[PDB]
Amino acid sequence: LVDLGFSLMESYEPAQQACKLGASILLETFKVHEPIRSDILEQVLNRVLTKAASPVSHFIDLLSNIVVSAPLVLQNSSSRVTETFDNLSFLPIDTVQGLLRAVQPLLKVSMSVRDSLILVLQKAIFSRQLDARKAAVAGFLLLLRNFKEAFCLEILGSLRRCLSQQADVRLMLYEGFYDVLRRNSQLASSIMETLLSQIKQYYLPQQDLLPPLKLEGCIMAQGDQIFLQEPLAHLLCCIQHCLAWYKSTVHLCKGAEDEEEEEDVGFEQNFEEMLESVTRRMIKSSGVGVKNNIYAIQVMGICEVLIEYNFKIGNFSKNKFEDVLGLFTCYNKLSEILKEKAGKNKSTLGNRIARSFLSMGFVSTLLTALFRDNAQSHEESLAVLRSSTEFMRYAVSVALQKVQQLEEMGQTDGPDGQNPEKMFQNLCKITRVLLWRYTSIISLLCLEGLLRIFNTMQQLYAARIPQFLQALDITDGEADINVTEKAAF
Amino acid sequence: GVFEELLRTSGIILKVGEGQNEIAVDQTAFQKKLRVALEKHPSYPGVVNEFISGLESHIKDRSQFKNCLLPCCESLIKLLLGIKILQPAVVTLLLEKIPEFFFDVVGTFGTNFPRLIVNQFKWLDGLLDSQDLVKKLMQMLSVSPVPIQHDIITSLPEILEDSQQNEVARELSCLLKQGRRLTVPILDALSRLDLDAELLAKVRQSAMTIVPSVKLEDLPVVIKFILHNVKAADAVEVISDLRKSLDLSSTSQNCVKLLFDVIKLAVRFQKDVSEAWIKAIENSTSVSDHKVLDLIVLLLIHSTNSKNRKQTEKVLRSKIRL
Repeated sequence: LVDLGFSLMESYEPAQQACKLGASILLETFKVHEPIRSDILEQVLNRVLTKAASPVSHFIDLLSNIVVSAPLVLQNSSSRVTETFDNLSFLPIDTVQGLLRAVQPLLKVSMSVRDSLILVLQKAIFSRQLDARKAAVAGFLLLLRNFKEAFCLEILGSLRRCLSQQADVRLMLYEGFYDVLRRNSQLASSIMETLLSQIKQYYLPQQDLLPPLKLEGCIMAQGDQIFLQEPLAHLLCCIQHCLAWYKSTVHLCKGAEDEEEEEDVGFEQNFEEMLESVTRRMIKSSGVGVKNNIYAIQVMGICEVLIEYNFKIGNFSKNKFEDVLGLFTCYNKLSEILKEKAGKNKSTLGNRIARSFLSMGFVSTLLTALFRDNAQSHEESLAVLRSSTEFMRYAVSVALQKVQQLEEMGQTDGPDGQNPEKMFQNLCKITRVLLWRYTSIISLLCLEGLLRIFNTMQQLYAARIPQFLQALDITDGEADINVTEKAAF
Repeated sequence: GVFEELLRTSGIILKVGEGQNEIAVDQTAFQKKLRVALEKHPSYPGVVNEFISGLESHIKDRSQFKNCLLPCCESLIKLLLGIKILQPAVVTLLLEKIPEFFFDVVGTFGTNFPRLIVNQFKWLDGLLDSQDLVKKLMQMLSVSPVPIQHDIITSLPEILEDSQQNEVARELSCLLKQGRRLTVPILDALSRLDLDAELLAKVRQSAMTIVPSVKLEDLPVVIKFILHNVKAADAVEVISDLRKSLDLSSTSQNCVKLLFDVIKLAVRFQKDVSEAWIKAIENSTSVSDHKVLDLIVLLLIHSTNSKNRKQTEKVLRSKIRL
């Protein structure tokens, strides 16, 4: 059997059903008969930690499930690993992550795992140290193992020297600044000042400069000349959620420390100053494309990170709303190398043309407040922008596309956007608010998200058909037949 | 103490007692505030020495070394050397600390002042002299013990700046041309300085000379370096040389085992070590060159990685019948 498993459930290739079966033989044989599987696990590890790129999926899922079903199966037997771990500095781009993640169960056990992991990685950083040193530095940091004389703020510095290496190291240190924050409690001033140096090199320091910022006016995040430095939008998007971070992002108020005594001054007094700057100045290597959609894309996301900054910075008041109207005027002005739009038809893809958007509850707040469902006292601006009619029924493709990917590829990218419950609750709020203004009145929008909400609410996840099937029901939501009255209704 | 008042008003609170000193101000704040509002002191070209002499008057009690040395952002030393107006005058007050703090009997109790006093420089981003650091450093490695040697050559990758690589490696390769307490440390520190296309084969050929007379255990380490970057078409000759050097076993249960260990870790981990480590004994002992190690390896290669049944076979058949 154990031979049948290790030599079908990988190499078998229905066909996908065959491999799916072979998972059973190998896994079950690990299940029942308790003396003869320790060699099973060792067959697996080095069957799938030294090969070409196909060995991610089958064996990677199998190692995940095996170790995950391993109730401390190595929980005192970890001696193949401590010499497996060093082999990894040549694996592909995606594999090093999953290796880290899967072993992440076992890392909770004993310092003999970790006191050797830290070394066999650290050595990589001083020398060439490719993304793998980063995937690992953050993984240890963005983990409870990060908790608990605190000299590892050293390696917390080691990144900060990494911050100029390439573009890729740039995007990495960025994309996880958030999560590293969200777990991180003491380590706040460092993430702050580190960013301040990256952004102290951006923008004309004195006011009255003709462009508050330029495609080449912000210094950079990592490189900046022929390989984009931190993408100007990215350098700032980290700046944004992290900007929300000091008070209301990492720490809700940081009343004890980060926002204590109006702390903002350090991490973002220069921030908020630059904030009001990069908006107000909105008056006014890349041949055509990369120049536009990355340099001036730093303006594209300038209005991207702007929409957050202004229109969440207190946007009851009609000022910031007038400003958002301006910025979208600018963005639509940029839509000159092509045209772009919203969503109004069936959504088994997303929306018609796009890139990264704003945050992950942003489809929620924007779609369910200025898209209908929002009648009340201060309806003035919400009518003023509400009378956009080109910059609302274009500002819904953002939600239609966030959804038309965020179950076509596994985890749609925005800060706090992988943990599948917080994918879920938003995955439903978007559906209800699509309905009550596509069932209460550029017009097929909140109900051509329906091909999409359904197909990718049922096929890429089924165990919730009862949980969300009732949820569409106005104010409720037992089964396909049990909720068949709900299903029939 | 006028320097004491200048410091305390600068904000970073007194650090008295064995406990870590507490400086309740912004870090960028505390640095910028002190390093401006000292500049308007009366002898603005002439206060620095009168104060730093107080600093050394504060450098006496070793616990104050710890509270000087220990973490608190960085350290009062390890950030307090950020004010460029003090930025060239701090390293000189410090780096001479390592000799006279290299006398006493140091063991397993912890307070290896030669650890801390040279661990602080690593990761520095703004420090005035770019050359003088490594300059004073190299002769600073002049006559210390073997421990101080492990230290000063320990942090060479980060504390050393990224300017004089081939020159740093220049001092290196001859510091390790033939030696006794530089197989572990200086044999490792070659990874940190990502040396060029030039001095590399110099490092490599400089390897094998220590290897046939290498120490007891370091045949594990020496082995890792020999086949580490050996991969390439310029390997197989690497294998011929490696065979000729190593060539037979004397003891070492754990030693013969670990040598098999490294040989097996490489036996299926590098690219072409399979074709090579076989080929170098696979046609190349015309006369009595077959040996124990060069035979026991026949099975490791012939039953370790499953692509080599028919490979180990015809080799074993010819070199047995012939």
